[PDB]
Amino acid sequence: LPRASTSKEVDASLLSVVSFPAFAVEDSQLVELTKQEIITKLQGRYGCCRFLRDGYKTPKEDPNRLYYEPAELKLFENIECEWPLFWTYFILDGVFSGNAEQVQEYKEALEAVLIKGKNGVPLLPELYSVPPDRVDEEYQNPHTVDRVPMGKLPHMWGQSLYILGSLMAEGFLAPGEIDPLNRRFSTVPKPDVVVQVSILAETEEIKTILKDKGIYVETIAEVYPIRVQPARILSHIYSSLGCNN
Amino acid sequence: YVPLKDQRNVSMRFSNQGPLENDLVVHVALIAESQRLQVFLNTYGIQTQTPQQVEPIQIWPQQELVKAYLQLGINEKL
Repeated sequence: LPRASTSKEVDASLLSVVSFPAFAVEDSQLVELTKQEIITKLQGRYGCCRFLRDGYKTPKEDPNRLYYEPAELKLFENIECEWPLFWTYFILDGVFSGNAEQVQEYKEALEAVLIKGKNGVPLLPELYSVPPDRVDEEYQNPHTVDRVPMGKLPHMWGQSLYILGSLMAEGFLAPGEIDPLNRRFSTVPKPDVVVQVSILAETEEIKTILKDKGIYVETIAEVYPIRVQPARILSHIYSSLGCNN
Repeated sequence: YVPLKDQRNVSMRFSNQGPLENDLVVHVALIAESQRLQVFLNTYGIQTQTPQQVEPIQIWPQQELVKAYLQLGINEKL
């Protein structure tokens, strides 16, 4: 849970797993820990980065060339551009369960980074690139130099997520309608479960031996309506589900 | 007036299954009353749902409908 993989210390893509889509997590302390780690490590000025040491859309790396040479000493340090998608995930995550002040704070933060286009409608840029000239200053003063938009910005994913979050926050829709399967109650503890065990005798001698010591069981016979076989037969039977010629 | 062959899907007079047929299937909705009773029933395999888990839907007694019907048909001039 704490680490996305064995090579990346932390990834902002873990938010989606531990937010609105596909709630699959337990031990909410882990949720709080990973949220705090992401906030402390990846937060920036106009967004957050996917992971440390990524060179996408950089004034270096010779973009017309792939298969990064093993020369990542400092050429991709503290210059990860930005990604407001993790910002637009936070408002939905807060507004889902019980948070309100975080929702207002994140909405206020996000409204400042917006760009107004044709017909005056919200538009979400993909990323903000560092200027090619002011690179040395960022190495000594990280998260201080202003950035400019770069790349495509008809981002349907982020725009759709922001629209859905705004519509949900407006109160027109309830959280119980988006998920009819009730997947928002995965943090409720389960007390315990009682286990039932049945004991059988292989033949009459075994039954006699167990009844000698005071253990009462029934043999394989006498339960004719019920049959017992090993599990490999069950696996072979299950090997026929969903077959088409 | 309806002929014998036509009386198959008429409202308030005959059923869809036909005049000489009665095989209606009736739906029932099962709802619990308390969480403790719900979990006690679930322990034995009986599935029931608490009234707090049907938030979009509402369950009201029979007096509210009577009051609402009483509200209808009031005229002040006469």
